[PDB]
Amino acid sequence: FFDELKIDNKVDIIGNNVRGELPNIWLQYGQFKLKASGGDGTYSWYSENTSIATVDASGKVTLNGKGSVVIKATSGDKQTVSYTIKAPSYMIKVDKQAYYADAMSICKNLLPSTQTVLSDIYDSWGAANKYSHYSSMNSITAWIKQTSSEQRSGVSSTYNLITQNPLPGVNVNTPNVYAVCVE
Amino acid sequence: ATETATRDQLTKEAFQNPDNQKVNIDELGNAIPSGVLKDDVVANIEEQAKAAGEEAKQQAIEN
Amino acid sequence: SATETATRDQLTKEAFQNPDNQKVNIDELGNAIPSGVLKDDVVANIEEQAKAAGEEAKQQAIEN
Repeated sequence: FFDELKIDNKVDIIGNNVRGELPNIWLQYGQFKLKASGGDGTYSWYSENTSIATVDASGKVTLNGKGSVVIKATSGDKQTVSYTIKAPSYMIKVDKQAYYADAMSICKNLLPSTQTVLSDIYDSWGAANKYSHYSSMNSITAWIKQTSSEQRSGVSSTYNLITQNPLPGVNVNTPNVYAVCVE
Repeated sequence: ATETATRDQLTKEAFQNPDNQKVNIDELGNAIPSGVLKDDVVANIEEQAKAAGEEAKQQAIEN
Repeated sequence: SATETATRDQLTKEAFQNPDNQKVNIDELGNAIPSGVLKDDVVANIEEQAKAAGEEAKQQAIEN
């Protein structure tokens, strides 16, 4: 005698309590919550492809890789509904720390072209440490692909996936800068 | 030669301008002096030092 | 003395290469940006070295 199980279209981004739909640009390992209504109130969740996403019994999802996948919700009264995650425009991946040149290597030249590429990820998700995977980090300075001047000058810009704090004039050979790849 | 002295001076002045200098990053995403001068600045220093070497040298040899 | 001044330039230049002898301008975010000025200790210590190079030059010429 229960209602037709449903999964709310709007998700809850953990990192910034925004209640809206799954952002179109991803922070590998960012997380949000699906809200299941209808059914006998009892829920069980699971992703059809753990390589792309994962979901805990409470409905919290984690993005593991770029691609598309389905998250199923199941109630006690035998109802299964599918919430589909469509592959994002691009996705942020924090790799190893590496001098600029190495950043490019490791990333196949796919470092962020402009700073907005990383700042938008912030605006859509929040500090990366608000999430389970980056949870105990104090900083994630990231490389921003050089410009011509930057290049003749021997430096490049940077942005911080956690504290933002963009900084220009950065020595290409400084330690403590992560190779963040955009795929 | 004297291009050595020139190099030194032009570099000391270079360093006096916070902009000509590159910056590093500590384990907190914070800036810190690097001790290195930007590439184009270092080049333009050389150009002027060597050009000052020839200047003074080839000049003095004027008898 | 050309010796003193040249020396001073060299020692100053060298000391800047060690970002630890540099006064900095820490902002709000925690960013210690180089101010362009060396720590008083260095300036003072270099100053002496520069002078010793100078006297060492003068004394050297005199021993001739």
